[PDB]
Amino acid sequence: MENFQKVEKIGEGTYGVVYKARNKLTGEVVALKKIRVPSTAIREISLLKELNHPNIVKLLDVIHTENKLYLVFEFLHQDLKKFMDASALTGIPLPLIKSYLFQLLQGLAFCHSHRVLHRDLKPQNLLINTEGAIKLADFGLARAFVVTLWYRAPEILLGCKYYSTAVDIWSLGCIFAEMVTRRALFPGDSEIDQLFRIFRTLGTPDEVVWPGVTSMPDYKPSFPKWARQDFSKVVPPLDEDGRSLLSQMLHYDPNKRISAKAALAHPFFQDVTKPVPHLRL
Ligand SMILES: N=C(N)NS(=O)(=O)c1ccc(N/C=C2\C(=O)Nc3ccccc32)cc1
Repeated sequence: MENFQKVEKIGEGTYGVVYKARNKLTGEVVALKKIRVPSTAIREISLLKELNHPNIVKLLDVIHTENKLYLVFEFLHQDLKKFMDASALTGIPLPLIKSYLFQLLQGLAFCHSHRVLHRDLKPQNLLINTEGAIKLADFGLARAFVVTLWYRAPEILLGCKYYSTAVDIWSLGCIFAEMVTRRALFPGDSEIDQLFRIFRTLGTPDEVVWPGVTSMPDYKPSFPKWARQDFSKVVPPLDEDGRSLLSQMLHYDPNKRISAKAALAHPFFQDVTKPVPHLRL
């Protein structure tokens, strides 16, 4: 903490405050994260350091000093939330949405193959650079260690404590929809509002569509029954390839919901390219 000249506070996270900081000895600009320490956690984090991929924001150093923890990460200039806001009036071009989504699925497919889950994907954890790359931040901190419930998967909301990599697919599906319509898909303001927002669009799940759902911890027989809506009405004007992919990412049953690896082979990515965005830094 003495070797860093904190420039600005980049924002608070689920596990701590992040600062844009400049390393004194090296001059390099990094993202320093002060974790808000157990032995398990240290080991957890230390595995994440060796998890390298072009679509994962790199964990550079871990500093446990004076019984405090700080994580040093590579720095990217803008998050997807700010870029979306900037493009609110015109929307993000489909060719760019398609490239960002393809890159994110590659990152997830890498993490998921190493049994690492993000568990808290949101536009704010997605970082972009001038070269057209997009990277995931916070990967693996959930395991080792007002909040937005907008991108939370149904199984978490219903009390499943042993969730899987499918939760990340769901969150990504929610971000995919938001980039296309320029409006949050399920903006719930509490857990039950969140749940009901999902039920009102996708229909209240039952044993036909989701076997075992009625035996979930927080499922109540008293849940109102809503019918399912046409996706054509939910995500206009996404073409049929996009909508079919989206429906596979938003399946209720985690076991049925598409994997990141299978998603990469979907017809929607037949014409992917890597356009370079216009970023105002
Ligand atoms: N607020 C500013 N300055 N611009 S911005 O809002 O687009 C913005 C700019 C940079 C970042 N970067 C965040 C991060 C970064 O670079 N690496 C990380 C690793 C872990 C957690 C967060 C980060 C996040 C937001």
